[PDB]
Amino acid sequence: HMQLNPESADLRALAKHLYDSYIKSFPLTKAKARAILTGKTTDKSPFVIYDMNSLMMGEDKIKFKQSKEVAIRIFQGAQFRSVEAVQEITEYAKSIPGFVNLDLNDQVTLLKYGVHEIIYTMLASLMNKDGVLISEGQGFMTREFLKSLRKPFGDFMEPKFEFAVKFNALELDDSDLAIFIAVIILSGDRPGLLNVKPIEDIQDNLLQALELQLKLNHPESSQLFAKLLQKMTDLRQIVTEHVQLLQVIKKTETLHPLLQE
Amino acid sequence: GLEAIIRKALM
Ligand SMILES: COc1ccccc1CNC(=O)c1cc(C(=O)Nc2ccc(OC(F)F)c(F)c2)c(Cl)cc1F
Repeated sequence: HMQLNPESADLRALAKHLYDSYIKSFPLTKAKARAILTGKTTDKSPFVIYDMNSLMMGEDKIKFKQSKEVAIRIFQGAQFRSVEAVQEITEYAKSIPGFVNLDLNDQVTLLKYGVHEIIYTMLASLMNKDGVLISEGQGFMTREFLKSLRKPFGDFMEPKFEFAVKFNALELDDSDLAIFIAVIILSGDRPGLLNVKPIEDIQDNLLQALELQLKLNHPESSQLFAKLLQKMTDLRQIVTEHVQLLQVIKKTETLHPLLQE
Repeated sequence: GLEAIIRKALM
């Protein structure tokens, strides 16, 4: 027996507070990515990079914010956008009720071990079966073109696509994702945390909020909550293979302006 | 490195 009582209304307020904060922190929402990807927007159409000639034109006509290998220039671009995503996700984290009242070293640990899992979550919002929106929607790079880059770069995006295909089938919206990303950030099992109970307490409240959100928003998926928790298990391991691959590249191949200052 | 950006962004 679900009920509209003060407890539920507080979970809906928490859900709305997180959604609003999500909208401020991440200008390219899933609703907007979906409008661009499905050509259901009046907005300027993205430039498609589907081969080497289309990439060369792309560097010219997609403006972002040298190295003679195409594959390295692409990977570096991904690494710079990842840095930017860490800033926006930290900004988002600050808006989660209880997060800035935690020991700063724990705040750093939560974000240190979480941002990769959130990047792969939010990347899914920008992907379909054909590829991924780049430069906040000015560009679209195809899955197969990324795959065609010489080793070890050809496989850097594949596991994100594998994850995204199955994650996007759950049809989550920005309201669902905002709560989901907050559950990830407040994970009490990160290594090196001083004070666990206060983190689990916020996560408990976030879990209740997420559960209510998915029940209200997804009438034809009675165990979507259990499905989303299963995806946090996936994500941890995807991040394991990502981290392990970034080792190889850094020590087998020859730095963002914020990382200099 | 990651910590650098997180620490600055949190302030
Ligand atoms: C200038 O070099 C190039 C030339 C031609 C094409 C391209 C580049 C330079 N490469 C890229 O821009 C490039 C960037 C990305 C990327 O990771 N984007 C991205 C979006 C949103 C994020 O936030 C998160 F919260 F969702 C996020 F963390 C990351 C990807 Cl997959 C592939 C790319 F080829």
